[PDB]
Amino acid sequence: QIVLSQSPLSLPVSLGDQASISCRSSQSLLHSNGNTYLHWYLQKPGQSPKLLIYKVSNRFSGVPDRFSGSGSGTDFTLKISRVEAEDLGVYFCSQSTHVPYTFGGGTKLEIKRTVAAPSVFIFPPSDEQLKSGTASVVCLLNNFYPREAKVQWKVDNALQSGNSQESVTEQDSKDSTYSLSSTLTLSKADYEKHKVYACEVTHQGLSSPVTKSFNRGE
Amino acid sequence: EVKLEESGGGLVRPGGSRKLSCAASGFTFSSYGMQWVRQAPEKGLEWVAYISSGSRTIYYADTVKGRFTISRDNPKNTLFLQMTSLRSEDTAMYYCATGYGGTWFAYWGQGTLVTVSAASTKGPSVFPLAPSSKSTSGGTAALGCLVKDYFPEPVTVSWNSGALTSGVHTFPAVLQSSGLYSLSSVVTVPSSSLGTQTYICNVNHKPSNTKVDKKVEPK
Amino acid sequence: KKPIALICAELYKPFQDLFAALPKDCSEECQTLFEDIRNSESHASAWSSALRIKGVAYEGFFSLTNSWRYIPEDLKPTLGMAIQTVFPDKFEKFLERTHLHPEYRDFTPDYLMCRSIAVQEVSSVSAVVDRFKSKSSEKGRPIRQEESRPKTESMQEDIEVDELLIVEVGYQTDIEGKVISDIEKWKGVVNLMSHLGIKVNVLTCADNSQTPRTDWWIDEKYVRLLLNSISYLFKELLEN
Ligand SMILES: [Mn+2]
Ligand SMILES: [Mn+2]
Repeated sequence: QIVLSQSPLSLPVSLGDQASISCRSSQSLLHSNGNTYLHWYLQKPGQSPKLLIYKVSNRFSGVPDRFSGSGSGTDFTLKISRVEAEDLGVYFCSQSTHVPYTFGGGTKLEIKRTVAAPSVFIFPPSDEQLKSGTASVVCLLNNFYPREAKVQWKVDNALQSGNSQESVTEQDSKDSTYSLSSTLTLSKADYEKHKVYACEVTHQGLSSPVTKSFNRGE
Repeated sequence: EVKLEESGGGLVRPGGSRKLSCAASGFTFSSYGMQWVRQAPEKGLEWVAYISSGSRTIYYADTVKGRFTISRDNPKNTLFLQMTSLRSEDTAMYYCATGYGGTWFAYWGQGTLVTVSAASTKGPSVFPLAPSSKSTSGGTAALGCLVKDYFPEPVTVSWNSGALTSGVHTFPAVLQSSGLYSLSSVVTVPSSSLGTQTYICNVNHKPSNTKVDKKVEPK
Repeated sequence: KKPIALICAELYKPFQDLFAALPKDCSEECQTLFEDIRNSESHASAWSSALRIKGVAYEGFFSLTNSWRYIPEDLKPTLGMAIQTVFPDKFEKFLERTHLHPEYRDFTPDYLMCRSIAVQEVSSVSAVVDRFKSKSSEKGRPIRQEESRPKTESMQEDIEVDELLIVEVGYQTDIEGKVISDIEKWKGVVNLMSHLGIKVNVLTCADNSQTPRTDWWIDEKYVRLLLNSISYLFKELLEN
């Protein structure tokens, strides 16, 4: 199969700056008919993909003229001359010269904004869930930038593993921050054998790692 | 205006079968090749199949060969994907698309979600994430709902019947090892409004026809 | 017992029916050939002439059935001629790549058409391919079929390319052997066409006298004409 290799995997860019995304093909995309079937798409969060550029450099009708494409053979580039907030999303190249048609892995365009440390909040399990025999503890990192964050659970100062899951929002369309939830799930029996529940957060906007904790009884 | 409208998605047991349709309008359907593309949750795009205008040329991704059949009915402006021997890896949003003049994907439908799983349809349990001093920062308090153990996807979460939208973060669901899904929804509000404003998270899970209204209060 | 000339006399009407129905140039060739049989001295001479009538007539009825022009062997284009006039910008590379197989340039199929010595024009290559694949799938008739394909290239909808259709036909007892040998002979040039980026389809098929009359590659009326004429002639030459 033709392998399409996109770089970078994610592209932070300030509003108004140019973005450049590269697509490298494992073999020539020049078709024997003379055309080169390399195309560019944008998928905005929660929407279906949209065609931007077809056959290397043809802007699809109605696409903003800030988008353009260039290249030949195995080396292709999509340029956004002046990034706007609407350009947030995942950019894909794809080729239809050869069967199977194939896609690049995607380049996430991220809107650059000033650093924002997370607000860190913790939620003990509700009594209603405890009545059912399970205890979920939720740690919330709200409205932070950039995306890189480390979140770990400690229970009576013992590090947890294998019992927590984390979820991250897409970059917010208005303020360009992320939010993240980390959920620790214990049995009710296990939850009542311990006192201190603690979420430890590392983020570059903080002067040092922040531990948010509560005591089960209080 | 060109429009492609998929239907037929839903829940299928592994090994089962499902037929998708795509109704095309706004152009002369019978003159153009049509395509299916899919996208597994949180993953990239993967091409599925191509069918020429006169159905003479058909191509398939290698992962669907022998299991999927693409076809069309030009007088009825309809494209089909018959899916068989489905596996959990076929769980995805299925899009029909056309180049309207080429093999690129110029027009896309809104997609239809196919979930392949033996898990049983189940409404969520909804638990409050109550505001407290551990969830307060300055004049701001966070609160939320934990939406636990539902199946299949989607669930929709609103706050105060949609009136409260500022500061709402509804997290993407995580597929648990149990086979069920879970997510939380949080919102930050003025801490001054606690005890005067009622906060209700509205959880709608159409696949199970369950709707839950959970009021979230200080503890 | 019967002299060869007397054998031709009794078959006067069947062979007149045959000549009346074949295309002009095809009919004259079969008529000349028939007179060679009538005047033949040796049994070998008569047999060889009859063989050629069998092939030439069948190809005349194949042309009529498909509304294609019948082309005498002498006027039939070679592959080389097809590449030179249909794909002139690739003829040089065609020559270079046939250095080790120069016989490829001289391959002369029964029909050498291109999409709309001269290469004939056909409105749709894929329609012809489909017709063959349908009858093969419906009456179990052996065919072989191959299409050039550069690497793993997809067909495309935004541009048209020139293409060739190469067809081999025949009337002989070993139908499976005929189509197997034809496709093997052309597999080399198909591979070459793939490397030149030239789109070609090759099709081969065959009929014999045991084929059900409704199932041939020629109209059933033409089947009765051949059976009543050349086929009976072969039976009479053998007995006598
Ligand atoms: Mn011949
Ligand atoms: Mn022949």
